[PDB]
Amino acid sequence: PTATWNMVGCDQNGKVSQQISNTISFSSTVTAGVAVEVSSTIEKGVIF
Amino acid sequence: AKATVSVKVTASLSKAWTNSQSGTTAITYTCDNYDSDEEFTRGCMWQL
Repeated sequence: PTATWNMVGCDQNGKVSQQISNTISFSSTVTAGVAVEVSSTIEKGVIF
Repeated sequence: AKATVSVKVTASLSKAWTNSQSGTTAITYTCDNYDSDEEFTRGCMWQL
């Protein structure tokens, strides 16, 4: 006996099965925006 | 007394690139029989 094995699950009273999954995904977003700012200020302002 | 009025216009354009990868494992266990070897038709499932 050469090989070594890892245990993945034990069931003393029935079936054991596994599913192994791999996902690879690529995504890209393009954003276009536009803003209008209309500010104003009142400042008064003599001796000191 | 001083008074100002400002008008600003902004325009933006971005582009994002995402890529990802995941892996998942899923083990499933079913209760099929009791220790006595009769078929399981009710009872409880236990985890060590």
